[PDB]
Amino acid sequence: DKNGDGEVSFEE
Repeated sequence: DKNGDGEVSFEE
């Protein structure tokens, strides 16, 4: 998904 930190950060 996209979050910013959750998913290996970096707005993944």
